[PDB]
Amino acid sequence: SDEINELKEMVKDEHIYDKLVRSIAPAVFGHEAVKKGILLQMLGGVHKSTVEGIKLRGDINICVVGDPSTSKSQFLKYVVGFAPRSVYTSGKASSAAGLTAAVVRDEEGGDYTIEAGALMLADNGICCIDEFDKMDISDQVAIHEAMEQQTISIAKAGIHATLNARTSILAAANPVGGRYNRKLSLRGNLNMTAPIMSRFDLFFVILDDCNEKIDTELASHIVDLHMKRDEAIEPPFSAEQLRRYIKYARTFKP
Amino acid sequence: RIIWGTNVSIQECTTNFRNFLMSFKYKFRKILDEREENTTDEELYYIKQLNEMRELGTSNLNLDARNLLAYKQTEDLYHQLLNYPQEVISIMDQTIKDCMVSLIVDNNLDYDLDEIETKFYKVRPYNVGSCKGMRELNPNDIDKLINLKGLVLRSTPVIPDMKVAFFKCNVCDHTMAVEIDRGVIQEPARCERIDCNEPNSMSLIHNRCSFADKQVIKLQETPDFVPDGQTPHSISLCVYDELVDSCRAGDRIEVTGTFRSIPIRANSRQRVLKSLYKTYVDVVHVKKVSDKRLDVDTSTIEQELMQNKVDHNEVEEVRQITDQDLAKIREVAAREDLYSLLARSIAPSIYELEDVKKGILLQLFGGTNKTFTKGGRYRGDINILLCGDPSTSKSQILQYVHKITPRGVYTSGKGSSAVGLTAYITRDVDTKQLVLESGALVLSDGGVCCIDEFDKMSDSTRSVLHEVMEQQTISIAKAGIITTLNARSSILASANPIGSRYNPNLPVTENIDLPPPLLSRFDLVYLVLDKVDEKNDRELAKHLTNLYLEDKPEHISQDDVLPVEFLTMYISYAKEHIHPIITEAAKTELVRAYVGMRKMGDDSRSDEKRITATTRQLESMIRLAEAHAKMKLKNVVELEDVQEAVRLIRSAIKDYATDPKTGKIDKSVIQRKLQEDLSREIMNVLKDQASDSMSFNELIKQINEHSQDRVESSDIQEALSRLQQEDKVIVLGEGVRRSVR
Amino acid sequence: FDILCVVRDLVDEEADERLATFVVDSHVRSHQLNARQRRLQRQRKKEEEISPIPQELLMKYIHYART
Amino acid sequence: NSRYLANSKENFMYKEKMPDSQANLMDRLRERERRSAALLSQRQKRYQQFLAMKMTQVFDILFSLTRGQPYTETYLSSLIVDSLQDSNNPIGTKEASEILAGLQGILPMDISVHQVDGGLKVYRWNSLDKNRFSKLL
Ligand SMILES: Nc1ncnc2c1ncn2[C@@H]1O[C@H](COP(=O)(O)OP(=O)(O)OP(O)(O)=S)[C@@H](O)[C@H]1O
Ligand SMILES: Nc1ncnc2c1ncn2[C@@H]1O[C@H](COP(=O)(O)OP(=O)(O)OP(O)(O)=S)[C@@H](O)[C@H]1O
Repeated sequence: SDEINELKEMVKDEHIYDKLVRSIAPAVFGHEAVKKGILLQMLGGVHKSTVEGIKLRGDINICVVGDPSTSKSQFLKYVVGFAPRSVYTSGKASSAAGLTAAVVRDEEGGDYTIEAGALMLADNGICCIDEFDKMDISDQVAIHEAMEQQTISIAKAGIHATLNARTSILAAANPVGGRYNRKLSLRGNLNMTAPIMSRFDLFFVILDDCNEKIDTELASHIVDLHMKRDEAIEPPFSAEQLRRYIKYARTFKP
Repeated sequence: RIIWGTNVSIQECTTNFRNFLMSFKYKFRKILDEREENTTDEELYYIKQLNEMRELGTSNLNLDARNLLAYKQTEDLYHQLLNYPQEVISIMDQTIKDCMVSLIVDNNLDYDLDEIETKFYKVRPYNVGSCKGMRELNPNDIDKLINLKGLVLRSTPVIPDMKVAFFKCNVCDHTMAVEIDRGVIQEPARCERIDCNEPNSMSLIHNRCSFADKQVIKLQETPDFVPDGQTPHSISLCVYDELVDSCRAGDRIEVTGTFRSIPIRANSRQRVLKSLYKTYVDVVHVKKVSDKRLDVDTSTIEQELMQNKVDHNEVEEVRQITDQDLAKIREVAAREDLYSLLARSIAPSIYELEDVKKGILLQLFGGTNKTFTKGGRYRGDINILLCGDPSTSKSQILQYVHKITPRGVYTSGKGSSAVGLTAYITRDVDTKQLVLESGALVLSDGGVCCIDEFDKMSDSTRSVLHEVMEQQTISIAKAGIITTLNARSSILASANPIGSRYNPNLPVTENIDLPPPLLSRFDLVYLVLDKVDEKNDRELAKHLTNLYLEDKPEHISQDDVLPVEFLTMYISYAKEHIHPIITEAAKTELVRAYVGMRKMGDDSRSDEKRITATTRQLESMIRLAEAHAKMKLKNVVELEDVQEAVRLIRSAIKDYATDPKTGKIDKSVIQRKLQEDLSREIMNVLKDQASDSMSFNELIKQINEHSQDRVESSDIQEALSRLQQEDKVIVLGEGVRRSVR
Repeated sequence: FDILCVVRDLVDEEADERLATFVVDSHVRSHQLNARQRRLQRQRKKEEEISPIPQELLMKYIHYART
Repeated sequence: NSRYLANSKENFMYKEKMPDSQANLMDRLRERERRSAALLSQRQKRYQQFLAMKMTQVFDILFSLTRGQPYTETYLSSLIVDSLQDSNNPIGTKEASEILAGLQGILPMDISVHQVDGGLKVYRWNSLDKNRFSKLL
């Protein structure tokens, strides 16, 4: 009954949805668009199956794509340290086989078996990724089934199996030319095929442009960070009570 | 009693050692060290540690051998330690338990005099004199106390070891337990207490039997001296029950332990052994990580030893400090040409291109570790590409630095792969574990690296940089394993502009090949351009011919004293005794500097061809200004210490507004007008200032400070010089400046 | 192959509206002994919201046919 | 109803249009700051409440399994977090430190905590009975 009071507070307050969203990236400056996109990530859908016919996905896959110095890797190397059971992979260093599932031999029975991989051991948690563009298609392919069909299926070395990977994913690839010509359009500017461009049920092409009433604030912010003493960064909700509040809210299936 | 095997008699050793443990004070250490004096007026250090342990039950007493050395009448023991560890340690533990007993019969209640005496006591003597790494290890010192450094490669999983048997309760129904005290395990033929089965098959219950932790830790020493040809060596290690798991993979530990030597078998069927014993190190103490991350712990009590270790930081980490050395240091810091001087003092053989030297120096002192509880991993150090016309000392500067730093790892480009750049993991099927191998970048954990032909590097490579440079981690994810190995390291890459020189008809960020992300990644880019001066050319030619004049040439440049060796210890003191705190005033001028950098970079056609000033410019400015303040031993960043940081970042970029291709073939009309208007205003002032005399400085504060930023004021010198030729004013002594009648 | 199912996505002001209504109603219908009766029969009422043959009938049907 | 913390009505619309009061709102606000004193402190007591319930199990967390006497603070904390507190009811590290401090303070008889250089090492367990003092919330 005690902790019920704590939730009762953090849920009966009026502006929680705002109090939350501006309190997901205490270090990062602003980006109230993306921070929203993340807060919704950790709070999945319902994944409730249809009539016995088929089952449909119930998870969200935000996929940032930003110009240089947009603090897009900070969101990841934060989430993967705050979202439960998560994993951070640079992608281009990794391979597609490693990402979905591995087949390997064991001496116990002299038989082939499964290596969980990032996707299967990332079940019911966000599996963030970096630099899609750098990941050659040979590994971009191995994800699709963990996007919409929600489950991986593998037929190798005699073993046929299928493992369900209910895993939110993410991304942080950079545009084609590192930074992307405002001149050019967006079509011939992302360098990624149609499907994997669609399966991402968010999209955030983050820009980076000049200003004064912005860049001054940003610089003051970064400085205050590097001025440890000026860690006034305390947001309303700590990075802990947010966890318990989620672990509650994960259960409503409206 | 004399020992048959060491002839080191016990009674004298224990007797001297006892009052040694009672006469001990901090001062002995101070006198040898020669450092400035209190330690709360030098309380008894050993009873301090001993009381603390007794109250904490650690039963492990860390100890620096040099302490025991620095006390009178103990050097005998200090050397016998290095010579008879197997027994001096034993007599040490005996004395430890006995002084515990005397302390508690003096100190009313602790462990009821028995719980203390029951449990054993072990000692941890560390820092006995750093041996010369692997290649010096002599078969003459098979049983001595070696000190070793270097990261660890692989740690065998915790391996149990028999200590006391627990033999099967027979039909006789009274199980029997017995220790071993040697590699032998004896099972009594007869059954239990009653000889119900004199003929008996006693068995053993290998689940209730006690055990002991024996962890095997391979080790790859640091490449401090590995000449060439051979990969740095490796010395397997064993650890016994308390330091176990104090060293995960990847760590950069230091160890102090006894050497050992054991034969091997070939057939393993017959009892016959093989000559040419194998060797390992039975560790005794482990200096934890030689790092300051302190994110979370690794093991048991051992962390208490770590806390007892970290506080003595000063002498133990400097490994040498004297206020004659420290006095020399502060004196050098006082010298005005320091930033210039030390620059050339890095690479004296290197000619006038000083700003490169300046940036390099600032790399050496790189930044300070600002560790946040939220966020974190803000790349405490910096990274410097440098490019320019072929044959312009770049590669040799790299050699020079790599030789300077005590941790450098030279490396070429296009003769290396992603695995070479960032260690590669292996799921060892022997014990089914994670081993890491040969991270060139990981060897450079702390201290700089170097990389050549950075352009000629493959696109398949030059991608791990995209990660390590900005997070200092490598997230590997392959068939067997996913992991993230952190490799904090300040890369320092050479380059070569495309083709074989500039094309001052080509944009600059196209003349360099690297994509803008990776480029902005680089904290600071140099453009070492070769000129047709003919003014420096003959100076350079002399600067080479002179070194060719002698046989063993030294001090190739101007003969100004510079401390080729002193500066290294200077650096290794600076990076560890001072932490710059960025004062408020610095924040303002830093913000305005960034804003001005970026607004200048603004353009519509700057999108494809120019290098844009981005947040990493601010990261550069701050991590670099704090390094400058670390230099000169400044404890807090000033305001007039980010200005040269801005200057350095502008080394690359000074001369283009909308389109690149600097060009800039260096008295202008607008300079004419500047001098002219200054003349007008200053004449009007000095004729309005009836007290016709005032100093140049007073005049500057009268005019050049009324409003926005001060001017060169040597252009003011030319103005007043004109007014001397024209004779509109008269300096009339340096102290003042009068006008003409 | 013999049959080539060529599908294509095309923007339409109306057909997509009806399709959307359909999909939304789909995500709506997705989500003791007498409770199990009231549950089985309600699942079958949803089986009838898609008016033609219920599924189990159709799988028994395909088995019967291919046999 | 049972504490199903839903709010399906409060999100209806900008219904808050009936009260067409005068500057009387300042009146309400004139008292607002007053309650801000209590409210804040109230929230504070909530932790004095919240942490309370947590420690009701902690003297059976370290107790029922860990009989190593020299246990430190960082190790014990990092044990508390990632213990059953990875289930429905999580907790943060420094919060675990607070739990430890509270346990010691509400039972200084056995639990003796004294800090050396960094991290407060904790006592040697001797297994009392607890709720008899837990009633002192
Ligand atoms: N909006 C921001 N506010 C504060 N700091 C920022 C911001 N954006 C970037 N930074 C800082 O600048 C550095 C660069 O951030 P990022 O651009 O996210 O690096 P990154 O994730 O490697 O980007 P890429 O595309 O992979 S090269 C980070 O270490 C941040 O601390
Ligand atoms: N200003 C200078 N000071 C000292 N040595 C110089 C200078 N200019 C040229 N040299 C010498 O000229 C040679 C040039 O070597 P480097 O410039 O280091 O090689 P490199 O420039 O990397 O060649 P590339 O084409 O750039 S890969 C060396 O022998 C240098 O010692």
